[PDB]
Amino acid sequence: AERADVVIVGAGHGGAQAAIALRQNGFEGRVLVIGREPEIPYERPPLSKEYLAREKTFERICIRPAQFWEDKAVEMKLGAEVVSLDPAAHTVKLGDGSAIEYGKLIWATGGDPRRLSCVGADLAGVHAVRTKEDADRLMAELDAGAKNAVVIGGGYIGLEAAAVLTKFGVNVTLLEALPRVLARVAGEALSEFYQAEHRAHGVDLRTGAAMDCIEGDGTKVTGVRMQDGSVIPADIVIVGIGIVPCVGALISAGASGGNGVDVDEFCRTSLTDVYAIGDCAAHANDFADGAVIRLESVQNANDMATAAAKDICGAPVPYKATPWFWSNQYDLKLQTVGLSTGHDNAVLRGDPATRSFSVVYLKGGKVVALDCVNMVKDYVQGKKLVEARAQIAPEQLADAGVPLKEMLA
Ligand SMILES: Cc1cc2nc3c(=O)[nH]c(=O)nc-3n(C[C@H](O)[C@H](O)[C@H](O)COP(=O)(O)OP(=O)(O)OC[C@H]3O[C@@H](n4cnc5c(N)ncnc54)[C@H](O)[C@@H]3O)c2cc1C
Repeated sequence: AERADVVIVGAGHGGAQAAIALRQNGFEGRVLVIGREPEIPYERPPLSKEYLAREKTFERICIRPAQFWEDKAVEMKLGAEVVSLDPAAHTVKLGDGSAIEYGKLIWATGGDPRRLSCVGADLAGVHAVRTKEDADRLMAELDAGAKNAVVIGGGYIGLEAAAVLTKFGVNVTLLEALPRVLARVAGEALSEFYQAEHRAHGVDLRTGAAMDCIEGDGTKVTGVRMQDGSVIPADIVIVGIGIVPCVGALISAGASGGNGVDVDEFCRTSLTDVYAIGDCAAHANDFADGAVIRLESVQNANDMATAAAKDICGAPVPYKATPWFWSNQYDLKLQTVGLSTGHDNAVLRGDPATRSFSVVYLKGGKVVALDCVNMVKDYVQGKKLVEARAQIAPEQLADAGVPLKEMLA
């Protein structure tokens, strides 16, 4: 029976970083990663940014070069997926029926997009832009002359995808069910800014737009059936709504968790010797006042990968890192630190008209988050304020003429 000391399932950010972290902390056993995609670990943020826009090759988005994995003795079974697991037998079953045995297991499977077809079948070219493969198809379809795109969801991915699509000179309609874009991740100051910016770039942006399902001709997408129930014609649909954690096999095996899979501060699930990291793993977060949340970011994947590995190496260090995020749309470079969710005050810092400003978020008089559009100084210094839970007057924060670092006691 094929067996590894550590088996990593998923070869994305979590998986790759998990393997890197293992070796960097001196792990010497066999390390095997099983990833359902055919290519070596590559970065996902480019899929709605520089890669989709053909400013980077595939080589320049790879997490590590091919030779690195050879050097670090990281074995990889690509184009293979774990279909189930037996936590008792410490065993994993693959899509071809074969079984691999593990000492420790790291579940880094991320999530998958919602299926939104009117008649339930897969449609070209409906894209979540979550794989290199999918991005490549969208790119090919654009070359071949597809010109009417409908983006579903006003989250970061949706906006980014919309933005790069306008660079291709095609028609872009964005649909947001909520009263504003970014409603789940930022305040109204940011929303207004991005809505205004996108519209100025030719995007037909529609809020309170509730969608039913995606129409096709049996082979390809032709429109988006709304709930009202008009149809918007489309030859391209971008699905940018909440993903579903690829967690099924864990739940089936008895792992606890309502939203993905639950893990402690060492990224351990309720099943012995199995960890979960990245998009699929829910965790109690200090910057969310103890609530068990499921962050979907590179920072989070990186940091959970580290904690799982350190624990596996026998030198555990809790996952206590400060959450951060970024979004690149047009010439707008957003950098976010902390979690704004549940803020009671959002202080505008600078002038949105200059397209370089910050929003400082507070809760109960304490700084909890920053959104920084082309404002790296505020982002860098703001981290300290977020970590300090700094109690600074809004009247002080709002003065862009004073550096944030000067404000803390
Ligand atoms: C278009 C796009 C843009 C993004 N931009 C940003 C950004 O700008 N900044 C930021 O912080 N975050 C961004 N993100 C989010 C970030 O990429 C994710 O948080 C990160 O990928 C999570 O790491 P992960 O390992 O948990 O999931 P992933 O990196 O997605 O890796 C999961 C891998 O596991 C594989 N898998 C699934 N099921 C199985 C199975 N059963 N067996 C084996 N393998 C399996 C999948 O094929 C996938 O390759 C973006 C995401 C997308 C989709």
